[PDB]
Formats: sequence, structure tokens, C-alpha cells
Amino acid sequence: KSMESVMVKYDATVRNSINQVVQLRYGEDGLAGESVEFQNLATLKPSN
Amino acid sequence: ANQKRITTPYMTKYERARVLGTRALQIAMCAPVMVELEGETDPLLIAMKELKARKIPIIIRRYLPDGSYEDWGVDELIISD
Amino acid sequence: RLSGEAFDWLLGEIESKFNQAIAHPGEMVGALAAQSLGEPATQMTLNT
Amino acid sequence: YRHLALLCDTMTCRGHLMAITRHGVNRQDTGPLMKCSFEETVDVLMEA
Amino acid sequence: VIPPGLSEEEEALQKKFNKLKK
Amino acid sequence: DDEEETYRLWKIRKTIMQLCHDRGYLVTQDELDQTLEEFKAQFGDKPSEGRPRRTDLTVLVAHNDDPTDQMFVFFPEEPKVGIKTIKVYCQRMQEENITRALIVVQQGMTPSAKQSLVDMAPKYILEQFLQQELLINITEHELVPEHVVMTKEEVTELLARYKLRENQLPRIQAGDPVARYFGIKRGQVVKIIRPSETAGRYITYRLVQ
Amino acid sequence: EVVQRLTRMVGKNVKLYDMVLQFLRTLFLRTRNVHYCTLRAELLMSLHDLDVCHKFTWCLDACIRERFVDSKRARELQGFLDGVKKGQEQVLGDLSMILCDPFAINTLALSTVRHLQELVGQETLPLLLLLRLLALGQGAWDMIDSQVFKEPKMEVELITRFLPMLMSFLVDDYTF
Repeated sequence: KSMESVMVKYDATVRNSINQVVQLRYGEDGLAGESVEFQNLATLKPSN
Repeated sequence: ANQKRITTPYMTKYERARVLGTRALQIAMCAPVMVELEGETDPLLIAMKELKARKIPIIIRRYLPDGSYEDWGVDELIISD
Repeated sequence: RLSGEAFDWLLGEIESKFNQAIAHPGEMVGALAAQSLGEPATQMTLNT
Repeated sequence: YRHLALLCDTMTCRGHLMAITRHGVNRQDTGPLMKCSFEETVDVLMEA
Repeated sequence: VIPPGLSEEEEALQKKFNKLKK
Repeated sequence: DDEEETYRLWKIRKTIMQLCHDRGYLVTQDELDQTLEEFKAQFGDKPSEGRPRRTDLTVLVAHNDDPTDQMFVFFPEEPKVGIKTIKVYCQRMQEENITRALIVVQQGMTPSAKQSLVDMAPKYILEQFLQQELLINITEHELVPEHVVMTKEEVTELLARYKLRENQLPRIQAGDPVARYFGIKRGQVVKIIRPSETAGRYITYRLVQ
Repeated sequence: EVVQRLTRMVGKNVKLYDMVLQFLRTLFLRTRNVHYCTLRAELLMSLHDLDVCHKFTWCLDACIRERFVDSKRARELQGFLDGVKKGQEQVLGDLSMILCDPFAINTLALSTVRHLQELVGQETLPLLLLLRLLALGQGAWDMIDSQVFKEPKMEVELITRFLPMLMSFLVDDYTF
């Protein structure tokens, strides 16, 4: 009931019924939850 | 103006479903068919063949949040699938 | 040790996949987020 | 993380904490019918 | 308020020419 | 304790240089970071009944550019500042051509003084703070993301590009600790840069209301 | 421009600064005013970046440039100019640098226009606008000769000069 309206407008941003921009790009990545996957990032951790 | 095209060229699943359904609707009511069908009865397969052949005679109207609208023809649109 | 054809095909695949991963516009995402918070809450118990 | 982050961002979007209750949501101007659809109906409709 | 605005403009114009000597 | 008091005053001064430098007033690196022993040598290490005490270390700093605007601080001896004292400070500023100043009060300051500062804000802007709140930097905290004030020229084309009015922007209250630290007035824009686990960097835009 | 000035100032010392100032003064004298704007801009840039009455003049010029219609900066600059002891060529050089600046001239003209508009709106024609106009005139006339103090205020002529502005305002009001 609190956020029945928060949705994604065609400008790739998040706005409620009042058009108040809440989040510039959904999930701050512009990507649906289905497409994501877990991954191991190699760069961080190993010695120089 | 052909330059002011802000949204993505990727027509989304919402429009694909709407166009497929509505296309099949008038196809069932015997609207003229521009597709060379191999012979089918239900409107849905014919509409799907039309969608994949990319000659729908419909132009979609997207509502940019300011109130302005942009039109997108199916021909210029690109299927994600 | 991919070949060049494998390389450019892989690049095309990445391009298409990232195209698919884009969050579509018009998806009612605030409701989805809050409601997907709800189910794990139902699973959780005060006796955990 | 997308849904979790979205939820908190909507809570804090109004520049100060907005608890998810009548006292928290009825404060915001979000449509008298909207606030009616929430827990309280007569008070919101009649004050509006 | 158009009449009041016109009267104020006329008064201002009349007063503007009073400082020519000074 | 005398040592506790001198340490507290040293931290107060340190936070004050950091505040001014972040705000945009030219300050030399020596003051920006100086040792506690260095300050003790400077001031005597005996704030209590000693040659150092309040209002001795009040400093005036000009803006980096346009040195016309300069700001300095007030350090009332009494815990609860007096309205007569704030009026005396106002007169001291009146002798000055600068309309900007800060006040640091050991204890709570009077609501009558609050109303007085509100009343005389338009002619000149005077801001107050409290020992404990200023005793530790807020920007240093990891939880706090990076904050930057905005300018009219940038706000204009920002709004033009995003095809939205200032009202639609997500808001932040004026009297918040961060907005107070930056001295941001109403109808002013602040950009926030934050580390996002899922996208690396995120930019958000806020309006002080 | 900026890069050339930075390269020149890289060898910044007391003697280097003195030689640069002498060369700038000679160039301004030869150009009859053209080099004054360049010299003032170079001095302001040097003061702003690795700068170290010159500092006060640079700060006033920077404030004026930042605020085309700013009034607090103008008041501060007027106070600084008033609190300047009479000296041999110091005030003359300051006034020449201020006047011989096309950007500075445009800023002064804009400030004068804004002051005149405010005076017309307030209906208090004769007053910092008179002081600003006198300062601008002195800066403009300083280039005529060296070792100059100031120029006559011409208070009586000020009313006549403002009369055309009053007539234009009256015509606009009548038309509206």
C-alpha cells in the first residue's frame, strides 16, 4: 500500500504518481533482477 | 523530427504483447492480411508470423513523462527476441 | 586462446545479452520490490 | 540488492524519515483517494 | 488597478521633471 | 580537567579549520592540520584560569576568491549566551564590513536569541553551533557520502536536461546536521556522490527545503 | 593568454615581478590603454594562482568580475580606494589598471546602468552611484597623464546627464 505507484518511466528513472524522481536508474544499474547473476571479480584481492 | 528519438530502440515486452494481441483481434475479425500465410486457422499463429516478418501496419505512441509523445513505427523498431 | 571469429562472436553475444538485461520501462517495480521483501519475511520466524 | 535499496530510498525520499504507518503516509499529499485506500478512509476523505 | 497604475505613472512623470533645476 | 578543556578546544579549532576549508574559505595548511602540542605551545595549555580562554582563539577567514566576504567566530565565555552579548557581537560586526559570522556556545542558547538571529538574518547572516555537535567531523564518517554544493548555472541546465522542476527533486531539510555544516540556504541544490555495491558510483541530487 | 602568462610567471621572483611590472607598464603606455587590460588580467591571475595594495586591487577586480551588478564588492572597493594614502604613481597605476580593461570597462558600465535603474525605480535621483561614476571617470582620465589625483565630480552636470534617463523612463511609463 505504501508504494503501489513507484514505477519506471520511459526516461529510465523511477517516479511515483506525483512524478517525484526517487532513483535515477532502477537499482542504480538500469537492469532487471532476472538478468543479473552472481560473479567473482578477480581484480580485487591478489597481490600487486 | 527523426533526430529527437530519446527512448531505446528496443521495443519492450509490453508493446510486443499488446501489438500481438490486438493484431490477432482484427485478424480474427477478418482485417486484410499482408502476410503470406502457409495456411493456419487461429489468429495467434498468423499474428506471430506477422510479428516476426516485421510488416505490422501499426505505429505505437510512447508518453514521455512531461506530456510529450513520440511515435515509433514497427518497421523502425527492433525486436529484442 | 580463442580464435578471432570466436572473439567477435563473443563480443556480439555480450552486446545482445546486455541489451536483454536492460530494465524495461513501465514495469511496476516499487510494488515488486516491496512484495519480494514480503515473502522472505513470511518465511522468517520470531523463533529463529 | 535492488529491491532492498529501492525500499529504503522511497522511505527517505521526503527529506526525513517517513514510517510506513498511517501517521507516516497520510502526511504526504498523495491523493485523497490514495490515502483513503490505506488504513484510514473517512478521516482522509472528509478532511480533504 | 489600471487607473491607479496610470495615476502613479503620471505622478512619477510629474515629479521627475521637478529635479531638472536641482 | 584543564587538560581535557585544552584538548577539547584544540579539537574545536581543528574542526573549525576543516569546516572553513570545506566551505570554501582560504586557510593555510598549518592551521588546517596542527599538532595538539603545537596548539598547547601556542596558547598556554591552561584554558582554565589561564592566559588562554574563550574568544582568544576566534579567527577571521576570507573566502578563497572575492575577499570582500569574510567570516569569523564568537566564543562567549558564559555557557548560555546572552542576548546582550549577541547584540555586542552584532555591533562588533557592524564595525566590520562583513555580514557573515559564526557562534560557538558551550551550553544551549536562548530561544529569544534564536528569534533574534532569525530576525536579523536578512541584513546579515549569523549561524550558531554547539560544542558536542562540532566536536567531531561529520563528513569524515564512512556512512556519510560525498557532498558538494551546486551553482545556479549548473542547476539551470541540469533542470533543463532532466525536464523537471526544482520541486520534483527529492528534498532534504534545511536544519539537518549536514546542511548546517555546509551552511546551505533554502532553495539551493546539493549533489551527493556515493559508493554503490551494485554499480560502483552513484550520483544523487537534492534540494534544501 | 593564460598559458603564456603562467609560463612568464613561472620564473617568479622579486626581480622577475619588478621586470614584468615595468614591461607591462611600458606596453600599456605604448598601446595607450590596450595593454592595461592584459596587464591587469595577468596580475589578477598571478595573485589568484601562486600569488605569494596589489592584493587588495586584485581582490576587488576579481569580485567585480564575478559580480557584474554586485554592490557589496563595489562598496568594499570604494572603501579600499578611499583608504588609500596619496602616493607617487601607486594610486595612478591602480586607477590605470582598473580603467584600461575592456572587461573592466564593461563591468563598470553595467554596474552604472544597474545603479541608475535602481535609482529610477526608487525615485531618489540626486548615493553610491555618484561615487562609482566619479571613480570610473578618474580611472578613464588617469591615462591622460602620469601623477594624477582625480577628476571633477561635476555634481551639477550629473542632474543634466540623468535627465535623459528620467525622460526615457517617463516615455516608457506613458507607453505602458
